[PDB]
Amino acid sequence: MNINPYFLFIDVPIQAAISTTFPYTGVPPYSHGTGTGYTIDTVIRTHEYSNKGKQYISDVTGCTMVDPTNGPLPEDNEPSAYAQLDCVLEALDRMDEEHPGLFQAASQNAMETLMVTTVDKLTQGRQTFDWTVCRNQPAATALNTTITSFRLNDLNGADKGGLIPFCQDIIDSLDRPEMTFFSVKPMKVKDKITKVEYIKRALSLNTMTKDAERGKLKRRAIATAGIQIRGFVLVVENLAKNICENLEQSGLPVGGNEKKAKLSNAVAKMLSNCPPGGISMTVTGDNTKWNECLNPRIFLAMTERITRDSPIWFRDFCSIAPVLFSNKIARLGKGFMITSKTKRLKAQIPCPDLFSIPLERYNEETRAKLKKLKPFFNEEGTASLSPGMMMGMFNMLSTVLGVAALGIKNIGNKEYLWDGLQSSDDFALFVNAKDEETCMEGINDFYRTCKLLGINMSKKKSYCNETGMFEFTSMFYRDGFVSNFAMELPSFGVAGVNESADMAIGMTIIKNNMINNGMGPATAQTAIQLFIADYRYTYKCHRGDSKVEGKRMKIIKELWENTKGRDGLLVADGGPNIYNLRNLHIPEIVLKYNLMDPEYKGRLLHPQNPFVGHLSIEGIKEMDYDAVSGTHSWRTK
Amino acid sequence: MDTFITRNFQTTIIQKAKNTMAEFSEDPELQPAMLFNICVHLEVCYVISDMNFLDEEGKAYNLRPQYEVIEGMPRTIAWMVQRSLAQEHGIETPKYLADLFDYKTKRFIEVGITKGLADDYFWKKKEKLGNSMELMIFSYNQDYSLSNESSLDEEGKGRVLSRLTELQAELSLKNLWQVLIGEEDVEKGIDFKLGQTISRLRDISVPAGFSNFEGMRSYIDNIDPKGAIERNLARMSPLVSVTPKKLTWEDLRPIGPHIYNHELPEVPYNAFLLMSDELGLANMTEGKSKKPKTLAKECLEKYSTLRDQTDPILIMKSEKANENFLWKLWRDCVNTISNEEMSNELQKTNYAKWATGDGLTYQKIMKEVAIDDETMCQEEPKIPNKCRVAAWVQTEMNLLSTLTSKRALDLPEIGPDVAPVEHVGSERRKYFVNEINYCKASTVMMKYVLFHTSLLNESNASMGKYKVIPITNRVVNEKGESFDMLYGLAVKGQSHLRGDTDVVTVVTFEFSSTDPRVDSGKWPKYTVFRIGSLFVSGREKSVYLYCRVNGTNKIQMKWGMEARRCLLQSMQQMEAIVEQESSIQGYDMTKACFKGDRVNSPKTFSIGTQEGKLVKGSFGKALRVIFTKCLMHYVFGNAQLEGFSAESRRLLLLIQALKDRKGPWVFDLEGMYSGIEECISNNPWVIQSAYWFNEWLGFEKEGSK
RNA sequence: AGCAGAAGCAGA
Repeated sequence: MNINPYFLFIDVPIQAAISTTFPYTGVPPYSHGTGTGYTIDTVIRTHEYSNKGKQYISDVTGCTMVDPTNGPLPEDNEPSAYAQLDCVLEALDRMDEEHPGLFQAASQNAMETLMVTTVDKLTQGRQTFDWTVCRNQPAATALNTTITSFRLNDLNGADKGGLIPFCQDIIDSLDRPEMTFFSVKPMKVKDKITKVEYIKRALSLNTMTKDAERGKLKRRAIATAGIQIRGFVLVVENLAKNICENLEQSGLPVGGNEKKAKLSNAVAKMLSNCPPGGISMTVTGDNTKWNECLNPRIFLAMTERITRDSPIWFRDFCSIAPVLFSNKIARLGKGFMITSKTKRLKAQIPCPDLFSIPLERYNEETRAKLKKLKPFFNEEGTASLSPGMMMGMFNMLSTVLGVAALGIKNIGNKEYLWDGLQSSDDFALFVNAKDEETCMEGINDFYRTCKLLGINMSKKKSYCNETGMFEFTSMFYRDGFVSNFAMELPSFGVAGVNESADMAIGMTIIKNNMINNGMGPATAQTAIQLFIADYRYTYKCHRGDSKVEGKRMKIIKELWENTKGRDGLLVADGGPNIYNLRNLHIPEIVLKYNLMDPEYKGRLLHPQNPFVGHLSIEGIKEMDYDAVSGTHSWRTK
Repeated sequence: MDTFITRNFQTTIIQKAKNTMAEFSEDPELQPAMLFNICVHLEVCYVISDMNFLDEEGKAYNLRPQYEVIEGMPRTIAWMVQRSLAQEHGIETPKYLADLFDYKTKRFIEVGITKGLADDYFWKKKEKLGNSMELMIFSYNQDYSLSNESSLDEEGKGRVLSRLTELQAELSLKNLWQVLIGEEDVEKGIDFKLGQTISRLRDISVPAGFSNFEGMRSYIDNIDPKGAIERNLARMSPLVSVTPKKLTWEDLRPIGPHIYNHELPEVPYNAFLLMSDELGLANMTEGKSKKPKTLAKECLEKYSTLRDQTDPILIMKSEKANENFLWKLWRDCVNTISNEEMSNELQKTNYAKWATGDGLTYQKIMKEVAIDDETMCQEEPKIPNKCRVAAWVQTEMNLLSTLTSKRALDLPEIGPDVAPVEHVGSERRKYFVNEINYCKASTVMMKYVLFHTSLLNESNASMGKYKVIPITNRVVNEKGESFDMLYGLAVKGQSHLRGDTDVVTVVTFEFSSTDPRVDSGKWPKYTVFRIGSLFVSGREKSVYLYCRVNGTNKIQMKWGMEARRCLLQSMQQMEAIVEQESSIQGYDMTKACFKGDRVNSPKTFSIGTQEGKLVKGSFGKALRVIFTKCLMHYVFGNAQLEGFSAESRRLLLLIQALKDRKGPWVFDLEGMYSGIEECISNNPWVIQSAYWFNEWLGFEKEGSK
């Protein structure tokens, strides 16, 4: 007899057991070496979908600019970024008609939020491309460095505290003939650059291979932007989020229970609205080259139309971000490694010296890549990337565009209606008609409409089936029963601060993963068991009666023998594990307090214990946690 | 302060202000300050429109007032009604929010409640707005500024002044005046002028066909693009089509047919540690978890015959393996582990240097030197080889899912259950552990995790030293006896791991009972000697030493430390099923799921094939199989498996749709098939998954009839 | 050698 795991699906629906097909126990793929190859591939692909557009030379930076919008309509099924402005405006106007006053209300809301916003908000972001050193650094560090640099050049807008003066200083910096900044060469130094170089650096992008991405055989590159545009992208995203919140078909921003509720409600609404005797079909789609095909100029037009009835200054403020993105420049990374096997020698060619050697010495793939990149290359090692949205960062605005595309609902008064849900690069399109052939006709019309707006539905990865079952952002729906949001369950290991706050963090993460993400009771209890095992192994504080031997474990055993009331002991001191689903949120020390005897309880709760020492407001709370300032709140060396 | 807020303002005012805040999305508790202001604003905008009405002809004093409030109501409704009035009365619509509208002058009122001087605040509001609205600024210092003469008489002005009389002092007497924030602060930033350089950037950032940004703005603001979508679609080429195609069982051809081609070499064994062929030397202990070196020393002492072997018979040699060096390294390992010294370090000798690959990395030189040189060229990347199905993977799956008389898991305890939820959780864990703990896969996973933990510790703490790391496990049989299992020994090379992907070489010498010559294709990577024989079941079974050179990085070791997560993936899975059968029944189905009851019979799952016939196993068997599948996902996980799973999920969903008679359609089936097939290169689990997918697809086709 | 897989590591 030969076992066959897939035979399980014979007796159980695939959706019910979809978790079996997710290999999340394996080591996620990781990229080795340079990311320049993938960045060049992204640049080439972005320029390929738009080469038929208008090509010119920028008069501010001297880069090569490719503009596909208002270009010739596509004639094949390949990805097309030749979006038409008129159609985008029509879609936005229709969405306005379906949502009267929504655009201006959202613009006002975002504008007032931007008034009240302060510069410190910029510190809430993730890694950002600091230009003073040209590297990815924490948002706070980049903000501090840029503020100091602006101080050196008589730009003291950030002093006012508001985000408006900071962004005003940002734009005015582009006007300075020369800029002085603090660099690291390691020691601190002052360095001066010219206006064009500063403009290029501000518009520049850092590129790196995405690591630990699941479900993708080949790696792909991702982009981090500078600190200059963070305010403008923030306000644009706030505006787009305000619009999305009021859009029924927007699969954002809430996640979890509201996600399943939205899926089910959309499905039910769609069934109910079906003409009698007709049919409803659902298309699970995936957008190929979603980032590449979208054009920043289309987003500029979107912002201009959204702020139709808003003050001129706010219109300019919204419009800045698309302008900078449309002129973005991409850094190509670390370069390429050339090796002679006979001599066992290797040498790294950085991006500026990419063409310093004849292309014959490169492999075929890199040879073709560089040959196609030549025109868009710059002497300093960066590439012009006027089209495309490599960094993303317009998830809300892109979602707005997708929803607007979904809002047409009909073409030429044909006998079919279509609606659905859109979230970033994923979507589900429901179509009702009299027969499946008409539904496919409507889906073809939707595909053409999406082509028209710069969105390319992927024919290889999308599919259609009678309404009732589908997939959306890893959420599988089948006759009401939504399977789950398949997410990488994390390592319930040692959080890594101290003895007590460690346990607090562990139990809090278990509770949150239970309450926000999908995890049932038995899974959570096994999670608690695994975390306690890892905790005891890491701190070598196994149970007092546990015959494991060790340096500290010897004194732990001595305590166990000495102890009279063993029920009230912390696992850090070899005590029994008491945590469960009920008492997940309560700190262990308070749980056991009633049980612990004074003989050891007094020592644990020593006011002037020699371990914790001087404390800080961050120390006890820093995510936040609950704990007791006992003997298990010590710090590092 | 909220308790004080409730005093001066009724519940409706407070809730309207809180809702207006809700359209701002900053914690209302964080700063009631502007809340105060807005409610005050709202309040005045209501008192100006309390008793002032108009008649059907214009009498100043029926169902129509002389004013209409905008503040407080939802922003979308406020703006829609404001636009309605603007278009009805044919008056310029303010670009800012309107606070109040008049029915006599037909103009939009703006009101501002400031702290100090009013005239300067009035001029600042004019700067913000200009003349689009009439401004009614008030200030607690009996100050006022109205831009219209007959907007309101003295009665309303006096009433509002009186209403602010309490708040000008009432806050101070109860000590609240100090922390009262102004009203201009929330609107300090109004001025925003673009520089010349940014203006040019915006100018060149216009869609094709427009001269500059001004033209684009005029076009977007003025022209009505009705019919653009239909026109463009009509003039678009028909070639741009999704190409619908109804799916049928015939279209679903087997995936990756090349795996049936016998020319390609059968996929070889590549797992880090032996999984089903492992032979653990067992030593009986009753307690202390002694040192790994001491444990290995004792285990080898028990089997001195195998330990003392020095004239091996070379059974299999790998293509690029030095048999003498491997044997010398093994003897060095055994001697070092059997010595009296606590340290387990191996001297960096010639054979050790070769096995660890000492001094193989290419030297780095300056970029200029490489550029000048001609013979230096970028090496062509190595592509994974194509391989065909191998039966050893099927044997691994079959054997590791079979129950064994051992227990490797030693999970810790938890607090007593109280509530029903923890009771059901304990029941589920009881059943799932009772099933899993007695399976070979669990022991293999424990060996993997323990070895990876030891390897990571040694690599991080002994970067510059060669170390011998015994492959050890702790097991307990059903009768309570405790054994320590020694499966083999590992030599750790230099581990100066700086990057996450830095590779450290490990030489594994693992005991086994399988003769490699039985399945030659399974062992092209393994150098196998015959080290001895053992008495087990009345037969002298040969014991071989599988010697191999492998490599791992920090990421793989860290994930190996966390291999226990496999449990979770299995547990959750089965729990879902249990939950599902609870939904159909409405009560806990765990007992019925596992052991059944008078009402519901025990559940069964189609498990595999026997003589070409489908066979069914119990719930526990399916649990164990999915657990071994998770363990396999771990041991054979890499980019190929991720890609294959991601691309085949779509085909699985299409098959499910066909089963449900949901008449699924496809748009480009060949593309999906190519995406699935390009991931099947050399990963044994991926190849076997393709084979099983083909077989199960065939069975589903047979059933569909 | 080997890890590994579109490019690296096998100390700087």
